[PDB]
Amino acid sequence: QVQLQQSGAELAKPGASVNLSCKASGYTFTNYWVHWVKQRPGQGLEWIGYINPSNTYISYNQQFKDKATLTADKSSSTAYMQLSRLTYEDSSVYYCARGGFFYDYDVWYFDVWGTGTTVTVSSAKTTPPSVYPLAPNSMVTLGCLVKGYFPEPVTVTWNSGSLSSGVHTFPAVLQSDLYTLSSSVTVPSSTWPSETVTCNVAHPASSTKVDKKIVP
Amino acid sequence: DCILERDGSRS
Amino acid sequence: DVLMTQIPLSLPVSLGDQASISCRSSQNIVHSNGNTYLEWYLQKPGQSPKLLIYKVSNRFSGVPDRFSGSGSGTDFTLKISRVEAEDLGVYYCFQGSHVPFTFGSGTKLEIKRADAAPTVSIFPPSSEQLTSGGASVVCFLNNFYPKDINVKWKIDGSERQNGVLNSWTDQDSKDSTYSMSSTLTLTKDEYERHNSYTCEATHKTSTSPIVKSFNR
Repeated sequence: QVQLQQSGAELAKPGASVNLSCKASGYTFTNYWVHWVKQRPGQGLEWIGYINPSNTYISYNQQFKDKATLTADKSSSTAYMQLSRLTYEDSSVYYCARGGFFYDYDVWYFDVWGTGTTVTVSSAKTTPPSVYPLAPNSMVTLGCLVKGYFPEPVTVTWNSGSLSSGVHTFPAVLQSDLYTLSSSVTVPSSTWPSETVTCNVAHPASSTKVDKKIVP
Repeated sequence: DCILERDGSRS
Repeated sequence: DVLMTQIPLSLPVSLGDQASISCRSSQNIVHSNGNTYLEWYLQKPGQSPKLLIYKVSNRFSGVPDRFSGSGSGTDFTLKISRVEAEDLGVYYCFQGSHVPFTFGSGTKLEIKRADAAPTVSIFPPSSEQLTSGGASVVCFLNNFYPKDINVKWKIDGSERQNGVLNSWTDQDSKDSTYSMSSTLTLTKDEYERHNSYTCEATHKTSTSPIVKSFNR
């Protein structure tokens, strides 16, 4: 059950700081390095640094030496990265990753990744989405419209992830300082509305989840 | 104790 | 720092063909413990990177036989035999031998396939949205190839460029198609004034546009 759990989103203001958490479970936290990696939207991957959680040894990319501060809490098996003096250029996805069991040199690699935290640096406040069902041949297409949220991201699943085939979730578009996206799902026409279809929308910045059943 | 670090330190 | 130069930046390949991706380090990447920590990662759309190859040529657990890594000194190569639709995404090389650890700029693998006409579906505003005083009309243009497509909206036979927002998916991991979402947003007031709403798509697959509509 090895995983690294990160919050979906952090909204923080320019000129402030933010603390990102990476909660380890299913393995001995103090036997493996935790690394942090920056990914700007549309762009590559940048290694920030790592921490040894057993003794708090830290290795930094000198580029981040005055931007990032790494810590680790043994009792809660949680690694943290503080980003200070936030600018708009710090807006990005940040991953933590498990990057090597200490005592086997052949397996120093990133085998387990956290799901990533989308950091948005902005002075605007959080706005949760409105979620609207899209209801209307061999097949039938249904959808959900996810309107008027800030900041990114939202994640959309259907029937709590059990309906994954025929799904298209589209990138959000920004209009009047708010995001809107949609998701479609296509199923056999015999199946709906007999076998219910629900879209599940998570907006991690507002800690909100919405489930909307699609009704004829 | 002593741990050989990924960056070549001994921690 | 060790610069990791990846060639190409994007690579289209037909299903079943071999793809080859190169990664050149600006200096040697043999770690002081004797290992060459050269990894290849694949990041699919919306996901964290995942390990494919480590120590230059070793396949990670669960990775198919068709992925192979080779090289030495400062030139490394990933070969993907018999490319499959599921292989889509951005491939990164990484050196874990000299701090600061560094990633290549990434190679986006794109799939060539047969032309496909879009499946078009139009949806009126939900009753829930109308209660809130807004009106969005949504049109999905799904599973088409190649990626270029045109959408136009008409209200009572008259084109409307204004108020339309468009979004394109990444290439689909199962059928290598593209999809597009188009949303026409109006005030409830303006929506109620008119009764006919039309979404039509122009694609290379046909000379005639595919047209979908409804009457309020």
